[PDB]
Amino acid sequence: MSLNIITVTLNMEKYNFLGISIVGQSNERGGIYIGSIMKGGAVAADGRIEPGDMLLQVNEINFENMSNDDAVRVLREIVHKPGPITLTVAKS
Ligand SMILES: Cc1ccc(NS(=O)(=O)c2ccc(CNC(=O)c3n[nH]c4ccccc34)c(Cl)c2)c(C(=O)O)c1
Repeated sequence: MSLNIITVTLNMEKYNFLGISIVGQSNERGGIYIGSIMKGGAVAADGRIEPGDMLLQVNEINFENMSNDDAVRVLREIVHKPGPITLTVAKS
């Protein structure tokens, strides 16, 4: 019984996509998780992140109080723009 928080910086120069899908909503009163990891993606290459892991922060953006649409939109814009990508996730 512990909380494991890992920071993973992805090789975005080699892989042009995260290859992940996010599920859930942190929007409602009272989180956002990795639904699935796609092969050929940066997240699959790193191997540390697994499905059911809670997504806390990407780069300088925090996913708290975010709807699924908004959360997907943040990720689209970050992947679209050139640069490195760093995820903070809480292991299930
Ligand atoms: C959640 C998310 C959002 C954006 C992402 N990057 S991306 O903007 O460059 C992106 C966006 C969209 C796709 C493919 N399109 C869809 O997956 C897609 N397009 N419309 C959809 C509706 C429901 C579920 C999926 C989709 C790809 Cl292959 C890559 C990524 C990613 O790079 O893994 C993940």
